[PDB]
Amino acid sequence: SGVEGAAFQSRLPHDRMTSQEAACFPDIISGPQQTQKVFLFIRNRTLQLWLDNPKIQLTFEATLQQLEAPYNSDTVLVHRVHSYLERHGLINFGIYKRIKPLPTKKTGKVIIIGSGVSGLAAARQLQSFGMDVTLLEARDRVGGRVATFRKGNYVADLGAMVVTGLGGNPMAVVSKQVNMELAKIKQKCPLYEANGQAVPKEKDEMVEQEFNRLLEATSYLSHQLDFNVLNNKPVSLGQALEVVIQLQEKHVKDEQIEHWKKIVKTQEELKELLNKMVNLKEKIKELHQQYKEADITAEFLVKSKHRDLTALCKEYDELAETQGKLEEKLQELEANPPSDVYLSSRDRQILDWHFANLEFANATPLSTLSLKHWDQDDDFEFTGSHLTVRNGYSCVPVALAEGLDIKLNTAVRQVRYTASGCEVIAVNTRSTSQTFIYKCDAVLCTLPLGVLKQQPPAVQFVPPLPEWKTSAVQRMGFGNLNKVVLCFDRVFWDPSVNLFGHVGSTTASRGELFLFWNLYKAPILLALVAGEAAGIMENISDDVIVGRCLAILKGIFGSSAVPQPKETVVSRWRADPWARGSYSYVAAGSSGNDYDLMAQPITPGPPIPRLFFAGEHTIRNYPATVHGALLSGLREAGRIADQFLGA
Ligand SMILES: [C]C1=C([C])[C]=C2C(=[C]1)N([C][C]([O])[C]([O])[C]([O])[C]OP([O])(=O)OP([O])(=O)O[C][C]1O[C](N3[C]=NC4=C3N=[C]N=C4[N])[C]([O])[C]1[O])C1=NC(=O)[N]C(=O)C1=N2[C]([C][C]=O)C1=C(O[C]C2=C(F)N=[C][C]=[C]2)C(F)=[C]C(F)=[C]1
Repeated sequence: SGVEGAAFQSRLPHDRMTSQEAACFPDIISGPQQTQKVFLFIRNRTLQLWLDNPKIQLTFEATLQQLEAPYNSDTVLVHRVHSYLERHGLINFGIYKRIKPLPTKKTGKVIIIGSGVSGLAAARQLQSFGMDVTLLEARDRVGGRVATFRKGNYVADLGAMVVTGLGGNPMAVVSKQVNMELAKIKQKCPLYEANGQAVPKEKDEMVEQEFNRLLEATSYLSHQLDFNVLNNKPVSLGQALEVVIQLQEKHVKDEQIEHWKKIVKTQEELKELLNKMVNLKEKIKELHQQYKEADITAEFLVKSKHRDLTALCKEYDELAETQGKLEEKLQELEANPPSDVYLSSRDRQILDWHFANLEFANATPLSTLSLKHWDQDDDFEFTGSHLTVRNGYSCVPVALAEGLDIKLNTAVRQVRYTASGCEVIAVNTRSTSQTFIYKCDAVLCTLPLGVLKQQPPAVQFVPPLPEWKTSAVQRMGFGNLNKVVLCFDRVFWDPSVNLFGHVGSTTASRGELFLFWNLYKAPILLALVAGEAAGIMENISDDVIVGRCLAILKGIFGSSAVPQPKETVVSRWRADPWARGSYSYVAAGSSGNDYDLMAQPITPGPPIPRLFFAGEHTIRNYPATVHGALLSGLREAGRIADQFLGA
């Protein structure tokens, strides 16, 4: 349905109040049920009005005007609901035409560190709420871990580049507002072995289905058997994977043993049986000789010796009958061996390709992920097909930047917060002699976790952060993932496939250039560097890594089919001081709860909060994503406005 659809699109149950709404509307939860149903219709219809046309601000007046009777009659309640939705960024978020121009007198000074999606989303909220917002951004550009390369006809994203399902996804709103050109991804993904030979379909399917099996098995180990701590250490996904593969190999070796025992037993029965038939031939040779030696006792001696001879001959023909049913059991046993090994060398390499795919998805080696919690956010996936931003994901943050007071090339070095306000200190990256001091009432820190982890610190906090926050920083994972962009003047690959795989030759290097993407109008290929390879490869010059790309591609399509690229780009997210990695992951020994601790504001001791946190690493249910970063900016904007303008 329509207004039910709007609730779903807002990640809300269409037919009950959230706890958050119960808090803000206690008169509703404690009042009659009829009024609670009225409340929910107001909420859903208001969201529909916004979502049907997110390019313009949805005001209270226009909501009241578009409500049908009797709902447009409870004016006070309509306003209460509108105000709540707006404050929490469920309407009038993103970029839209303001009907009410911005208030000319501001209220409170907020410094936002970082002009990524989380910083931009919060800034637009706080500016709409009437506050004085200034963003300090170290790079010469907005977008942070959204980073679009453009040169000639080439456009390619070096950071984020995929919108997961639009159903429930706030990026669906931003897409409509900004005009992102999105394009659904075709799912076919052929694999090529390291010699460039295609992986046959049967081997592709066999290994993939086994991959699914192994992983489901780790999840049974974890969440049914509670195999989560071992020898006083938290178990990693990689560790569990090594364990379940070891058990499959044990099982294979056992069925092999059982089968060899069956072989041996059959051979032994034949040896014995042949010895017995041997002696029975010898016994018949003796009776057959006493049959030619042959009176009344002679006429009866032949009858008796024929009775004896042909009785031994029946013993012998019946034993050659067993001889046949046995060497017939033997022949098919030698012809039906169970698998010699669990994974052929090629089978193992292909399986390592699927592992690399998972290390791509989590941006970190599997041996680092928490076995128990690495996919704790699975239950929050959006519905619908995934898409890529054909026109470059920077269109989103660039659009969000319009009208904001953003100081680029401005690197924060120190953040001071007291019960009397805050001071942020920064340097000009083009002239690190030039220094700036920003006084403010509140700081919103959207520095990446990688920057927060940096030792010695890039940014110094005064007073230092509390142990519960720094130890959460210490526990959490911050991964890495890199891309090689190859721009050609001609298309030599299969244009109808968005993906194809290169099966690495070894486990340790399974993530090197393992997956190629074909996603754009023009001839562009992205090659991914995942897992252990991701950090190590940053130490390779551009030209050499491109050469390795080209060698792979020449192996797949032929040496003369692959021309020299006209333009190349190589991400190095770990070495980037403004990222120091790509995005968080749930490290073994961490959990979603660390994401909640990351979101928690700091209050200087006896008082009111001064230092706030946003970014993909602060949102438990949507970490490591653009929409999660976005939502986190909206969340903190609500928290800060509640503090400085009143709930
Ligand atoms: C890196 C990366 C990559 C490479 C990729 C990707 C990513 C990443 N992702 C993630 C995102 O992006 C995130 O989450 C966001 O971005 C966040 O944001 P924030 O929070 O805001 O942060 P930033 O941005 O960084 O910001 C901050 C700021 O700050 C600053 N600074 C620093 N330092 C300093 C400063 N300032 C001042 N001072 C100082 N000192 C900086 O600069 C900044 O600005 C993503 N996401 C999403 O959503 N999507 C996508 O797509 C993405 N990605 C990926 C990964 C994984 O896997 C993904 C995917 O994949 C896709 C693909 C690719 F990429 N390629 C090819 C093919 C495919 C998927 F599918 C999904 C997902 F989910 C993800």
